[PDB]
Amino acid sequence: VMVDEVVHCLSPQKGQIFLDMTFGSGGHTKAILQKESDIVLYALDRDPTAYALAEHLSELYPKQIRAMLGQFSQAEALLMKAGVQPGTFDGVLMDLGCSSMQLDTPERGFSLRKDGPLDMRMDGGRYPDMPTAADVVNALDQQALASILRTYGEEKHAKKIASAIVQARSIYPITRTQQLASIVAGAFPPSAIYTRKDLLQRSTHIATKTFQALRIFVNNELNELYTGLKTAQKFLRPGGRLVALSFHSLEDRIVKRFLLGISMLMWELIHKKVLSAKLRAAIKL
Amino acid sequence: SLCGIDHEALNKQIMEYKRRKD
Ligand SMILES: C[S@@+](CC[C@H](N)C(=O)[O-])C[C@H]1O[C@@H](n2cnc3c(N)ncnc32)[C@H](O)[C@@H]1O
Repeated sequence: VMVDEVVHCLSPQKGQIFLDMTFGSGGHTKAILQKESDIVLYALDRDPTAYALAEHLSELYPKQIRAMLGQFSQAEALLMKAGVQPGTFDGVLMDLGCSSMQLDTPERGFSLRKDGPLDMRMDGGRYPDMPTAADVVNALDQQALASILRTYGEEKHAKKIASAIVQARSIYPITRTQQLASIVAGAFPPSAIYTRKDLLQRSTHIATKTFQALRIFVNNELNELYTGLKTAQKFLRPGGRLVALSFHSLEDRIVKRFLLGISMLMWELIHKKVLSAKLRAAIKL
Repeated sequence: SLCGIDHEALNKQIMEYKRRKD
């Protein structure tokens, strides 16, 4: 995503040190190494599958790549443990949301389009006690579910969907993605099940905002994001560059306000572009 | 913790549920 733009924003140079906080499939890390291989790059991801790809990459690039497995909230401890001082990095990249592995693997439970266990945990099986999306929709009460769908999913029909979920789970536990998708569609007339931007575009399933809401909750993505941003700021050197890619308004709003220092003259705001993602880049002063 | 949803309180509700399911 925006690979030419991200790399151009980071402007990597010989001898510089980078932190890729969202290694994913390695797309951005490999594009950085391709523009400049004489760097050090710390590659972090909370997802075992992505971290393993970074480890595999580190065998091709042993001097350059250090793979780490952890959440944004864990990054500071992982870095300090690796001997990285604050004020080290020339650039930090955050490409937010989901990887292709998570969305294209039915068993991970992220897609309404492919049936699988309603898991949705970005951490995979790393934390067996971490609640799944099934645990969320099976345990929480109606007003809690409605608050999640409204706040994290911006879903206007939060209450009607939350009621549908509690009704449905009373009959039988909600354990799989297509099951949940059809329970959500049930709270609407059969005609409203698909939305679309215009007459020619792809049908989008009505449960799409509910799935995003569940994913953000299960993975604590917005609270995690704020912690990752503070960690990015602490570990950047002055003059180092932060590049963030946002894919919905809630994360973009958190990046915007963090950069303005009005979460409650620290950054030079050098790029705002959409590409769908919104890229924001900034230089630490 | 910070975005209007109390993850700690809600997680504890879920963990009681998961213990009941054991
Ligand atoms: C949009 S994908 C990044 C894809 C990557 N840039 C590429 O080119 O393939 C987001 C990745 O960041 C990870 N991620 C999302 N939130 C995270 C968090 N709070 N802590 C650590 N990793 C996170 C996901 O696990 C996923 O692998």
